Amino acid sequence: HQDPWKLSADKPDSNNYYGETVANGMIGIISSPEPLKVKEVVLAGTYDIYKRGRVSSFIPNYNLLNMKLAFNGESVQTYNINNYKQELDMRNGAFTGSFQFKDLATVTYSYYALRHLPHCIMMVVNINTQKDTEINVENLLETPSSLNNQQNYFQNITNTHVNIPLLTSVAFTPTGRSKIAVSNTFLFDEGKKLQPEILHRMNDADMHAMSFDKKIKAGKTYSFALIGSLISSDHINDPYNEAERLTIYAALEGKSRLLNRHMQEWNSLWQSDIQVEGDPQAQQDIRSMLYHLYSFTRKSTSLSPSPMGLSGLGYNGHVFWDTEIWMFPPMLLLHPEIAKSMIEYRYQRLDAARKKAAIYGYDGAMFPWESADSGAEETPVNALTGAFEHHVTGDVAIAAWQYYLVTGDKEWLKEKGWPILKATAEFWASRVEKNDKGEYEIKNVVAADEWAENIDNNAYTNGTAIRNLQYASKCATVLGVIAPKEWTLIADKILISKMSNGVTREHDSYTDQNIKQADANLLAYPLKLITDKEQIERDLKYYQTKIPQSDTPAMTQAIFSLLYSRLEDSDQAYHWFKDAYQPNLNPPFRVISECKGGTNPYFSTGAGGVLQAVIMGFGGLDIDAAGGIKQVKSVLPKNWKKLTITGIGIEKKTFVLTH
Amino acid sequence: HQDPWKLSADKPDSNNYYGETVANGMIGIISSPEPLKVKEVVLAGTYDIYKRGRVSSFIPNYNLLNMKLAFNGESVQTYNINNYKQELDMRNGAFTGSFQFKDLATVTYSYYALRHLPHCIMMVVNINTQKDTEINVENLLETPSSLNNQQNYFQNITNTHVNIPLLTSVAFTPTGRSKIAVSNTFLFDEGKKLQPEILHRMNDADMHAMSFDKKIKAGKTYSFALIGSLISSDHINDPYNEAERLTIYAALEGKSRLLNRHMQEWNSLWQSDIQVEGDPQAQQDIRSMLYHLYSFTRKSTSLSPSPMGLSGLGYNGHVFWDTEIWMFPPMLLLHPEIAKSMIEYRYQRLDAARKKAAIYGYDGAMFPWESADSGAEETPVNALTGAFEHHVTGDVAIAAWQYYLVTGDKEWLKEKGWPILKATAEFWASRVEKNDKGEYEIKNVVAADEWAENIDNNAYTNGTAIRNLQYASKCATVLGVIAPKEWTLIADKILISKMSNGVTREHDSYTDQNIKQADANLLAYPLKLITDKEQIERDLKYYQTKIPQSDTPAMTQAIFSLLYSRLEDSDQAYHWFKDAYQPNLNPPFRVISECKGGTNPYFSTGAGGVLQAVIMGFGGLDIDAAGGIKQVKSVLPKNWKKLTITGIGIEKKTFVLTH
Ligand SMILES: OC[C@H]1O[C@@H](O)[C@H](O)[C@@H](O)[C@@H]1O
Ligand SMILES: OC[C@H]1O[C@@H](O)[C@H](O)[C@@H](O)[C@@H]1O
Ligand SMILES: OC[C@H]1O[C@@H](O)[C@H](O)[C@@H](O)[C@@H]1O
Ligand SMILES: OC[C@H]1O[C@@H](O)[C@H](O)[C@@H](O)[C@@H]1O
Ligand SMILES: OC[C@H]1O[C@@H](O)[C@H](O)[C@@H](O)[C@@H]1O
Ligand SMILES: OC[C@H]1O[C@@H](O)[C@H](O)[C@@H](O)[C@@H]1O
Ligand SMILES: OC[C@H]1O[C@@H](O)[C@H](O)[C@@H](O)[C@@H]1O
Ligand SMILES: OC[C@H]1O[C@@H](O)[C@H](O)[C@@H](O)[C@@H]1O
Repeated sequence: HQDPWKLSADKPDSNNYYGETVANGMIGIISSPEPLKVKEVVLAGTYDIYKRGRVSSFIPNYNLLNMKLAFNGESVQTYNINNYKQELDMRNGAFTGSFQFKDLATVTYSYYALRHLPHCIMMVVNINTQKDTEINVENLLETPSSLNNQQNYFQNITNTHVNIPLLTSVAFTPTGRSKIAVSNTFLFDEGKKLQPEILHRMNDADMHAMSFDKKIKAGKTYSFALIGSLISSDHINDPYNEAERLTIYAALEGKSRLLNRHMQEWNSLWQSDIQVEGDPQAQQDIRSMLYHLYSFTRKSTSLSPSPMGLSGLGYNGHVFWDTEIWMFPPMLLLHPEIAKSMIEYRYQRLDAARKKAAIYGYDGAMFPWESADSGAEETPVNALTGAFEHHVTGDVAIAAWQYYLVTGDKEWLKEKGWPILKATAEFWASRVEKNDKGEYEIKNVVAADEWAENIDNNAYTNGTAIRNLQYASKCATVLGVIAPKEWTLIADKILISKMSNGVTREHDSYTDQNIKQADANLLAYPLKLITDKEQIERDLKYYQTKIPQSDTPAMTQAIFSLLYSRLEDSDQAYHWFKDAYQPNLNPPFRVISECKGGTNPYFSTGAGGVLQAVIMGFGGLDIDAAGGIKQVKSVLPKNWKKLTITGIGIEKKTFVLTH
Repeated sequence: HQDPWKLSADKPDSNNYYGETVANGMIGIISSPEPLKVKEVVLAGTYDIYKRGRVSSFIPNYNLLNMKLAFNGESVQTYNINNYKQELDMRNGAFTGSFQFKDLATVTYSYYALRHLPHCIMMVVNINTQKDTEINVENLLETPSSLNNQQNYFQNITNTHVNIPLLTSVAFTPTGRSKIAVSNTFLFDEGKKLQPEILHRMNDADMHAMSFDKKIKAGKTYSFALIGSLISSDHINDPYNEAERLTIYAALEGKSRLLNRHMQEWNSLWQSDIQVEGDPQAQQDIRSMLYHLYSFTRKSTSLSPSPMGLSGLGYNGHVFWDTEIWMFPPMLLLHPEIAKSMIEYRYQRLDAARKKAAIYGYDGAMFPWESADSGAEETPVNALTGAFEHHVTGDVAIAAWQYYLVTGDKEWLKEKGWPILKATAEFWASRVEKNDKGEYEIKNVVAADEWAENIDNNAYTNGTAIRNLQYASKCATVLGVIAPKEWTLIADKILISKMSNGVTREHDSYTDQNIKQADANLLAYPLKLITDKEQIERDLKYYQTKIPQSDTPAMTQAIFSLLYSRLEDSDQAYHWFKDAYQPNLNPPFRVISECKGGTNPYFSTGAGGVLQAVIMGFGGLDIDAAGGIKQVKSVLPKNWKKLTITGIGIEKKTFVLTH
């Protein structure tokens, strides 16, 4: 089970099973332990009021791949198959099931969220017979309980060459905010005259199906494909016609051309890769982290991932600083065009951030704690983070400036970076309060350590305000503009306080409380406001035992690992690397939960932090304040013989590290 | 586990658990293996388009009793309790859970579908402490995914004596057909000044909750109650205000008065009972059958049970001949007022039956195969039974006439029985076709053996038409009316054919096919068209091996048992009695599934048939063609020392049988 490219499960156990995801940054499909079914389907960019939080959410969507297979009238079930295996191929995001049905046939099915067609899915089914058999195949479109006012359609699209039978459903999200359309077809090798007749049944209010029979002689292979398109009024004004048009398009492109384009795009993503010699488990784990970030993002868009990507409804599909600080940095180094989409998400929502600032009595752009379609605040009102956790504005500024440092794109800086940096600096200049000593305070926030609520001069928050004001001032200089001199005066006098032991104080009421996650240590990395190696170490020593084992998210130990790598402490760096994600794993595919022993995968934020521990920690790679990627001193774990990181920076550099 | 009044489960196993129901004929509550939760709640008389069949259905309703209990901030779960037990007291329909929480407290909770208040539920919680503890109690109103457009309200109803905090939700069934309201309150012993403060939280789109804290010193008992009312626009024009009014009413009646009235009505139901000496398991099983029929019916209404009563959404909550032929006869003998409600259901729907007859080209009243609110046909269109299984009309006629035979109520016969019998006879007179030999045929039906579709002269169907025409003619005579002479001419010449071996032929295309269920044998019982004991036996011999073990419902073996009891064959009668339901049981409460090895309890139809095998078979009790209840020759199982049946007929007679 240490294949560096494949995650395998023998005999999926439904009593202890956490499905894996295939995704193209638009659709995510989460696996079921049941053969030829999927557990959940999530469409990016589609939000409505639904369950948790009384705010906008991702919506469970059509399980559009669900199929029933029968052999001589006998229904295929978990209980009557043997040698049942599931496998995720991380090279091309193919999820494959395979099983034996009694003495009759071997079945393999592979499905894909097509990498080049954001709204298109395909499953390919292969049946290899050991005896004569007749198969009955049904594809079911069940309207999930999350949707309403469904309509169930079926028609034949014909010409002299084809009969494309379309199984289509149209339905609405809970408040009617979004119309969803799904359209499926079967694709056959044998052509119009010989293909099976397709029947349509509408027997339930919430389910219709298309089906066919096929006789297969012993010792033959019969293959067919299911192609589906899934799209909403959030993506296109006429989703009903666009879904049918897409499925017709995909059917006439054909399986080979679809899979070839899919493969080409996945091959391109994997030109940026991390290779570890001497630790097959670490190699597979790091590949899974890269695979999930690649699956949950999309170049050339304005999409940004939630903390759980497209693996489900975690945190309602909202966008948080989880993107800017956790998932963005490793993507910026490996695939700057992915990072570009992530900051494009914020650029597009700058006006909503300006509106939030004005509603809360500030200047400039105040990015929301949680973002969705509009860019307005989406945090549940019972969470004080929505009203008071302000560092997100500085986190957006830091990511914008880092995008420019890595790419050197001055055209992007003028059009997009500077609008963000100027407006977010104006926010901080309005947010600070000057005290009698001429110092600047940021009073009454929720800390990055969210267990500290309505406190003053949070270390991380104050650090992000310093960086936002500094980076905005540097950006103005690149563009030949005079930044307001107040930005530098404020940045230079924002309070960052020490306790009597010389340790960075987390906030003005902090002595020795347990903390939820890294806060003061984030001043060392990522902010690099703390560079003195003795201060870094004093802060690690005091805070590293302040994070409890229970109910603490994977937003701490990866930072500890990276900081110990930078201190050239191999044993401590490796201890914290393992602790960052191995206690958070769920079977059978080693997906990552939010907290130690958690059961809510896949926490893409966690993967992003660990990938920083590997690339910026073990690999020593760093965003140079002057521009570009540089390498600082680092160590490898004892047991790692070689670390190879490919496709780094705009020059696509390979870095090799050894002992 | 052979308590004659109680069904007990130690350590409910959620991997193999079928919940038990408490019901008052209006609300059913199905148990969860989880402490202080319920799995499903069903409201009678509320139908909308939903899931199965694309036709009207019962709707899963508010799980209104769901509570979260925490001890010193620690949440009570399956995993952290011990000595966890559940018990159904069949004497008063109380479902009780009990467990120990660590070293802190023993918890008991009992809930009730109040027998006298159709729309009111109550749960009583008792906490007995072994140490000082603080409890947090939350009652959750989660809008189920079956409902939409919910509103979540909370208010205090106050006067100088009370503060009644009401937690209310209002929502709609899928198409908007029905508005549902639920309103809950906590009832405290200690009075207005000392009762806990109630908080209200609205943190989710589909859930709000009310909660309180309570400090309890070691070695104390703290008790409180949750009262809820659940009602729809199918029951009252203003369900929102009626639900709050009911909960206020129940709160000011108080727990003692509510439970006293509940107990009095259950005591009255159990004045009709079946006592078996020498077989504790049979005694408990037969009590469970009586308990479910009593729970799933209601005197003084026009309610009729579905095949699954209020145990869930089985057969969409529709009414079938399952009432008239299966659940009605044992209720007519034990509690004629229950049977009166069952036939009132049909009387109220006579106009819809007349409309169905006219749409399908017949005269009189054509009762639908499946009935719900209107009395129009509700069968899914893909089931040919809706269009072609016509015997239901004769089944309604037979139950109407039996109601008069048992009660002798000539006023009821004039007002209700005769309208039914006249209209259903007019239907059959229009339904038959006279052939060249002067015989009457009933062509192109689905048989009671539903595996025989679109066949001619079904034995059971033709028998029901004969009885309907005969009973209508007898009814006319009681009322001094001349029935059309054609009814008797047709009844006397409707075809019932024999095969060469002298066995009653199931239909004109029948030779030796497997059959789904009893059909030709129903001519012996219940129709009593076949009285010759050699003919009864010839028919049992030929057909008893024609019902497969798999996918055959519990509508056969109870008839075989009864017929063998009437033939004074104790071994065969007892064989078929056990086979009728023991292979259909689900743990841990021995609920009854539809088919052998099935997993869809509770099949109330099955219980009704078995209760006939016990009362009319072992007890020999019979509806006399001339009026009243008579006793015919019968036998007991070898191992039954005594069978006592109480409350029989309008004279409330006790029958005792021994060897
Ligand atoms: O349908 C898609 C196919 O169309 C043909 O016209 C092209 O020659 C193929 O290269 C292509 O794969
Ligand atoms: O992942 C979403 C959010 O989860 C919370 O547990 C953390 O405290 C936040 O830093 C994070 O943004
Ligand atoms: O979504 C509401 C809140 O959920 C909490 O669990 C997280 O710690 C917050 O970051 C988030 O804002
Ligand atoms: O430790 C986990 C807890 O952290 C808090 O900051 C959040 O507000 C809670 O929603 C969460 O359950
Ligand atoms: O609230 C209900 C109670 O009301 C009192 O007025 C009566 O005396 C009691 O008999 C009754 O149980
Ligand atoms: O219980 C509902 C229906 O179920 C079917 O299995 C039986 O064939 C019918 O006789 C019955 O009315
Ligand atoms: O509800 C549709 C049909 O379901 C079938 O399973 C039953 O055998 C029929 O009696 C019923 O009419
Ligand atoms: O034997 C069970 C089968 O009986 C048939 O009469 C019904 O139409 C089917 O719905 C059912 O599954």
